[PDB]
Amino acid sequence: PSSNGPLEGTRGKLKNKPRDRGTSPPQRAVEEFDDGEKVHLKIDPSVPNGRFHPRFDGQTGTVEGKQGDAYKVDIVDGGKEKTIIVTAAHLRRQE
Amino acid sequence: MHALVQLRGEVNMHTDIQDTLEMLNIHHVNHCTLVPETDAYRGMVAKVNDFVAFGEPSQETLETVLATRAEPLEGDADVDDEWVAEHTDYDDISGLAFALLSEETTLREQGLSPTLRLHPPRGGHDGVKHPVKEGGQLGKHDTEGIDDLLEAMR
Amino acid sequence: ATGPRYKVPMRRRREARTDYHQRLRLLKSGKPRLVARKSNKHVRAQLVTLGPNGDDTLASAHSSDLAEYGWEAPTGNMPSAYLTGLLAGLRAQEAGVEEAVLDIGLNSPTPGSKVFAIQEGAIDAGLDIPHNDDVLADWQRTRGAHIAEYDEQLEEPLYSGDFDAADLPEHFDELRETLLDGDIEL
Amino acid sequence: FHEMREPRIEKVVVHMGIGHANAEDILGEITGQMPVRTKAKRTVGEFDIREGDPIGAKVTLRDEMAEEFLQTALPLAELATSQFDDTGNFSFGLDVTVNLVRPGYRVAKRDKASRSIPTKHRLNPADAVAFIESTYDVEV
Amino acid sequence: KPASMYRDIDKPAYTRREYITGIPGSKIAQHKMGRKQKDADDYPVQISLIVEETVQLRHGSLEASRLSANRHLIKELGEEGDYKMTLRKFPHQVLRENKDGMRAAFGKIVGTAARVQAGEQLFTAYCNVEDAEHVKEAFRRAYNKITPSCRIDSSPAGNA
RNA sequence: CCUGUCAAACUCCAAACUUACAGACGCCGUUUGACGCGGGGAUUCCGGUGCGCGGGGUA
RNA sequence: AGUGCAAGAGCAAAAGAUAGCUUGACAGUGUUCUUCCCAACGAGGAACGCUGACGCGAAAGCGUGGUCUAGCGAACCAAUU
RNA sequence: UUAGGCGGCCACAGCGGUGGGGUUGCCUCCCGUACCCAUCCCGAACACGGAAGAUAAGCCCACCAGCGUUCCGGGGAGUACUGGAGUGCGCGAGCCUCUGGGAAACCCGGUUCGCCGCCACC
Ligand SMILES: [Cl-]
Ligand SMILES: [Cl-]
Ligand SMILES: [Mg+2]
Ligand SMILES: [Mg+2]
Ligand SMILES: [Mg+2]
Ligand SMILES: [Mg+2]
Ligand SMILES: [Mg+2]
Ligand SMILES: [Mg+2]
Ligand SMILES: [Mg+2]
Ligand code: NA
Ligand code: NA
Ligand code: NA
Ligand code: NA
Ligand code: NA
Ligand SMILES: [Sr+2]
Ligand SMILES: [Sr+2]
Ligand SMILES: [Sr+2]
Ligand SMILES: [Sr+2]
Ligand SMILES: [Sr+2]
Ligand SMILES: [Sr+2]
Ligand SMILES: [Sr+2]
Repeated sequence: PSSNGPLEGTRGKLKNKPRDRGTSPPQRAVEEFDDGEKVHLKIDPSVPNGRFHPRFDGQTGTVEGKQGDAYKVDIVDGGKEKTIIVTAAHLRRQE
Repeated sequence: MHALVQLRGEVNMHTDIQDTLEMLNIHHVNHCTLVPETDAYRGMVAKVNDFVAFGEPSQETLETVLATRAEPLEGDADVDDEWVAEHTDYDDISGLAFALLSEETTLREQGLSPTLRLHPPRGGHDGVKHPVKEGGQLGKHDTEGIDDLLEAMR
Repeated sequence: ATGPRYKVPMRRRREARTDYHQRLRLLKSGKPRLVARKSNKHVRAQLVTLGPNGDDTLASAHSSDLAEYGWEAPTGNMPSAYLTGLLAGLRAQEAGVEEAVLDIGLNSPTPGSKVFAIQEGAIDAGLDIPHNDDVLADWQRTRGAHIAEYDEQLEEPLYSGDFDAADLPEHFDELRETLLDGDIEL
Repeated sequence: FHEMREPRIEKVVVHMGIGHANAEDILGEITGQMPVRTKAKRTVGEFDIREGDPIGAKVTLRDEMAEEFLQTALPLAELATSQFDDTGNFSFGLDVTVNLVRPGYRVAKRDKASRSIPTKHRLNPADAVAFIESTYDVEV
Repeated sequence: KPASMYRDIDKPAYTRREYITGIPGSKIAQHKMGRKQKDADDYPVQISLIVEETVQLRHGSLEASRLSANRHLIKELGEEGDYKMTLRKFPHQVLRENKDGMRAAFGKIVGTAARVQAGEQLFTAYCNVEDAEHVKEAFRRAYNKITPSCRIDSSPAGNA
C-alpha cells in the first residue's frame, strides 16, 4: 500500500450499496447479545461510531461481556487472540 | 462405494491434495482404499481426482483383492474365509465384500487395515499423464475398467 | 422509483409517521416507551416495549374508554389527556411495568401541552418517568379550568351537545378520584 | 363535492424587492400587519457581496387581512391569462402574489403524516381565473 | 516504431483520460464511409473483415488499412458509389515508450490502439450484388496493413 | 429515435475462488500426552527455478 | 448541494442551513485495538468504559474538538502548574 | 384493523392510474383563537378549544403493470470466466482436452400495485 492508515484499501468494504444508503434502522443498533453468543462482525457504512478495525470485517467472534453499551467480542486474528470493542450496529447473530 | 488407488507419487503434488490422500488412509503409490459414497468423501476424491484411479468394483473383483491383499489391523496373519469368519461379523470374504460395497461396515470396523497394498499392474497401466476418456488411467472408471486395474494389481 | 440506484425512504418515513433519529435515542434508554399520541377528537397513551418482529404494547388507554368510568365530556382536551395517561399508567403498573421514557412522536414539546399532561398522568399512576415539572401545565389547567373561564365569556354555550352550560372541572376530579381508587375495573 | 372543491385564498404576499428597508413603513400601512426583512444568498458583482443582510421586505396575509387587501389591490391591476401559474396562482405588480388552493391544503402543510396534494386536487389556471374573475373584475 | 512493440495484449487496460495527459491525436480520418445518409439495411450484401487473432491495432494502422480499402471502393465505385463501409473500432488503449537506463522507466505517452478480439468484425461494408467483388478486393488490401490474418466473411449474400 | 465503440485509479450486475465460525465425516491425541504454556540453545534476515496471477520494460 | 484542505468513504424531519444558547477543545483513571495483519517493539492515534465537574434539551440523549482515515517527536536539561 | 396507534423487514413496499367508503362510531379535511403555546410577519404551521359542514384531499378498501423493483420459466448458455490435472496443439501472443464450479447483458412469457408482528376497536 502507498500509505498505512486504518482505512487503507477499504473503498469497497466501507461503501454502501446505493440502496442501503442513508441512516440505518435502529433495531440492530439496540439489539442485545448474551455472553457466549456467536456474532458476525461487519461494519455498517452508515454508522460512524462503535466500529472496529476494518481489517477484522468478516470475523465471527464470541461475546464475552460489554463495556458501556458496546460489546467485547473475542476473535482469533490468524493465531493471535484479540478482544474487540464493538457496538451492536456492526454485529449480527450467527445462524 | 468406490475403490481408490494412488497412481501418482507425492513429489510435486499440492500439499492439501497430499494430506487429503493421507486422510483417506493412502500413503504410498499403488495403495488402495475403499470409500463410501457420501458428499463429504465425494469432495475428497474429486480433489485427488488427478493423482488417483477410482470407481465401483464388482463383488467378485473386491473379493479377489481382499483375499490377496487384505491385512489385519496388526500382524502378518493371512486373511481368508476362516480369518474373516473367526474375526468379523461375516461368514466369509463374500459377506464382507457385500457389506463393504453396500456401505454397511468398513475394514477398520472389522479389525482390518483400511488399506490394501496392491502390486504394480501386470502388463502396465494406461499412463498417468491422461484421464480415462483420453486413454489414460487417472480419474473415475467403469466398473469394468476398475476391475481390470484392480485385477492386474491383485 | 426513477431507477436501480434510487433510494426510497423506509416505509414509516415516507408515511411521515416515525422520526427514526428520535426513536433511536429513545430506545437507548433500555426502558419502555410511553407513546403519547393525539387525534382531533381523542388522545391515546401506550406503554410500548421492543420486540423481535415489531414493538409490543404492554398496556394502553384511549380517551374513548374514559366514559367507561363516568365521563360525558369531550375527549380531546387537557383533562381528557391527563386522565387518559393516568388510566394507561395504572394499567401499566398492573402488567408489571414500573418505568418509562416519554415518546411524543412528531408532536411538539410545547410547555403545558397534552402529551405532557399524559405524562403527568402516567407519572401519578406510579410510573417512574424522566420529566421536568416546569414544562407541565399548572394543575388548574389540567383540571380544565381554562375551559370553564372560556365558557364564562358565554352568550352562547361552549359545548353544543349539552354536557352542561358552565362546564365542570369538578367532573375531572370525580373521574381522577375514581381512577386513583383501588376497586376500579382496569 | 363542490363545497370541498371550491377554491379560496391561502395567502397574499406583498413584497418589495429592493436591494439594500426604509420601505417597510408603507407596506405596514397598505396591508395592516408587520413586514419581514429579506436576506440574500450568493455574492453578487453589483456591490452585493454581503451574504446575510436586508435587501427587501414582505408581508404574508391570510383570511380577512388577505381579502381586505385584494379588494383594493386587484382593481390596481390588469390581470391576464399568461400572468397565471400552472398551479392556479397569479402575481401582479412592489409585487403582489396570491396563493389560491382547495380546502384541505393542510395535508401538505402539517407535520404529522403530511402528504403531497394529488394533481386532481391541485387548482388549475382555468379553475383559478374563474374563481377570481367570479369576484370583482375581469380576466385576460 | 515496429508494431511488434505493441501488437500484443500484454499490459493492463490504459484508457483513463482523467489520469493521462499528452495523448496524441488519432490518425483515423473517418469511421463511416460511402453514403452515410443511407441505412445499411438498404443493401442486399453485407461483408465484414474478421480478425483471426486477438491483437492491438495502432491508430496509424487503422488509418492505413481503412484508407487503402475505401480508396479502392472510390476508384471502383466512384466518389459517390452506392455503398457504405464502417470501421467499428476506436483506439482507446493509450501506448507508451520508455524513451536513463531502467531507472524510472514508466514510458512517456506516444499513441493509441484498438484492442480487437479474434473473430470480431473490424470493418463491415454494405453493397449491391454488383460491387460484391470490389469490396472483397478492398478488404484484401486492408488486411495486408494490419498485424493478424483475417477472414473476409460475407453476411447477407445468397447470390453464389 | 436510430446507429459505432470503451475504462488500473467506472459499476445496475457478477463468478470460479479465498476467507471467519460452527456441526458432520475423515485423520490425529489421551503409556508415542496431542492443543496450549514456561524456559535453554540456535541457525537465519545475498536466494534461485517451474507453474498460476501479476506491475514496469521493445525485450 | 453542503459539510475548512488530497483522495476514497459517511450524512437529508441530518452529520447540511439558519437562529439562539454554550464552552465537553473539561479533570482523574482505565479497557481494547492500532502503530507493528499473522507475530515481539516506543511515541503517536482511535474506539469504548468508570469517576468528578459541567453545557444544552421536556426527556430519552448528545458533547472525551472539527463526519471518517494525514496535521507528528525519546533520554538528559530548562521553564512552568 | 366500516377508516386507529406503535412497529419489524426497508421499493415484492417506488412512480403513475381507475373504482368504492363514512348522521350522534374511527381517522381526517373542517369550525374557531379566551386560555398553555406559537409565527425574525402571518392561529399557514406549531399549540390550544371545538363539532355547522364534508367524503372533494388525505386515509382505508378493491384493482390496473405503462415506468422502476423482486422472484420465476424458457432462450441466451453450460456460453463468458474459472479451482485441479496434462510429454495435448501453436513460431508465438495464445489455445485445447479431462475433472469440479459457473455468470452478465438481452429477448419472450409469468410474478410483484407489499409481507409480517404487538395493541386497541361493531
Ligand atoms: Cl478493533
Ligand atoms: Cl400524534
Ligand atoms: Mg477494489
Ligand atoms: Mg501390519
Ligand atoms: Mg505412456
Ligand atoms: Mg541532546
Ligand atoms: Mg516552558
Ligand atoms: Mg372519491
Ligand atoms: Mg510446442
Ligand atoms: Na444504511
Ligand atoms: Na435582517
Ligand atoms: Na540517473
Ligand atoms: Na500508544
Ligand atoms: Na376522502
Ligand atoms: Sr507485460
Ligand atoms: Sr496481416
Ligand atoms: Sr486473494
Ligand atoms: Sr467524531
Ligand atoms: Sr384555519
Ligand atoms: Sr515469431
Ligand atoms: Sr452445476
